[PDB]
Amino acid sequence: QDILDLQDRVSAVEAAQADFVQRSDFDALGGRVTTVETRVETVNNSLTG
Amino acid sequence: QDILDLQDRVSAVEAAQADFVQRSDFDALGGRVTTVETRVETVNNSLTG
Amino acid sequence: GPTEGTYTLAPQAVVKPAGPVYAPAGTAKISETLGVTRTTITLTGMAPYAIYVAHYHKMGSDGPAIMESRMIAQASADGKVTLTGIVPTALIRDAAYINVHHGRDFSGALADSGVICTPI
Amino acid sequence: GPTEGTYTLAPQAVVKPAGPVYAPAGTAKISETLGVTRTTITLTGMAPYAIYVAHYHKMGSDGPAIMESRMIAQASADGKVTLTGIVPTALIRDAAYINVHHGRDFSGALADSGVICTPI
Amino acid sequence: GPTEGTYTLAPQAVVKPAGPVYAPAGTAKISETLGVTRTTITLTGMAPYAIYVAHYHKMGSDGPAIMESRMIAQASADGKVTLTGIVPTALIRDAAYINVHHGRDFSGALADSGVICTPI
Repeated sequence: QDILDLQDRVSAVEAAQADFVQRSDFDALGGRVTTVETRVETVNNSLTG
Repeated sequence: QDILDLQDRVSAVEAAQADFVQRSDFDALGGRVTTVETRVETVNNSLTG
Repeated sequence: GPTEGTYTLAPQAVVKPAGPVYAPAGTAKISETLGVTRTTITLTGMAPYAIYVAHYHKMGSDGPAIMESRMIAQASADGKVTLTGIVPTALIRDAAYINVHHGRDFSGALADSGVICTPI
Repeated sequence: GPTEGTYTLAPQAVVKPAGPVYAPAGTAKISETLGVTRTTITLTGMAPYAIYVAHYHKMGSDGPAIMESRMIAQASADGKVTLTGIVPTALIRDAAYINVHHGRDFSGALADSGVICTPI
Repeated sequence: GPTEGTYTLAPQAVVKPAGPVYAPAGTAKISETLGVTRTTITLTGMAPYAIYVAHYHKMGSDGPAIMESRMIAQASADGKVTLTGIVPTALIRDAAYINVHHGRDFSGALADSGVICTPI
């Protein structure tokens, strides 16, 4: 019955996995977002002073 | 022995894949972050001048 | 012989900043005498040019602030604020944390809600 | 004096900005008299001390500003700006919308391309 | 009397930025005469009203800077900064690239570390 109707379902999700994102990749971006978040406030405060 | 104890393990990871993220999706956001990074500096420099 | 060379310039790629690193840090010296308190908060690594209102927040974190303790000052060109204030002891009774904030104006105002805080 | 004290600082966990919240709202009110039109628009929740140039843009949303309908003002300190103006009703006969923009300077060009807009 | 009107306003979604555009471009002019060197770095598409301190950085490519070629001037209103300056050729020796930076004030100082640059 299950001759091999799963050999396809393996590579099936594997193709989508080849794309998606990456933990480190996303994390690097979060650090930059935090740095810019602090930088905006620093610029605002210095210029307001 | 392996009657079909993998037919489940296929859809198993496929469910998690249906969520996660997307290359293009993440990339679009990275470009916006870069634009904000440049814009903060531009605003700071113009106002400081 | 006016040796002249004309060169087009490239738009670069590395534009990291050059100046005070916003890394808040400092100490406090609350000194009681004969019913009066003199508080000196010397901070370094702050915003280069910014007003830094600091007062005593009571326990409750949120909590009210005994605004009869607002110490106001601006920073230098490296980020060094020196807050100084005179407050009756009976006023600062039941205070919990000296919270430093950012000042929208030299009249005070809490732009930020706690960039640095010390338990008293 | 008789009592001292020394406390090193700790920069909290999260610092939250206070003051006005950028929530643009508005209230346009036209009153077209004999070949003339007065327009008093009250914008609350805007940017604390910003410029707010406002015009009547023709159809073509998108389309050209009737530049002879410019109204300019500042938003106080909480983001409250009031725009008033007077323009013959013949020039604004094809206005389709009143687009409010931000300003670069007192009597000058735009810094945005439309923050808030009402359809007419 | 006159026809009235009182539309409620509506925030727009894509409040796109307007005004000039940040694209550092430029052309340098290293005219050299008897023993002095006048250099006209004309830059365009820069930051509207910013300071642009530019000098000659020696081989080192972050290296040391012959500061005795500082040119400080401001960027007009559309980013049209025009730097000029005289320096004895003897001091220039071993300079490899004319780096353009942003400034913190007309008194020199360094804000950005290399917005635009060219070899020689």
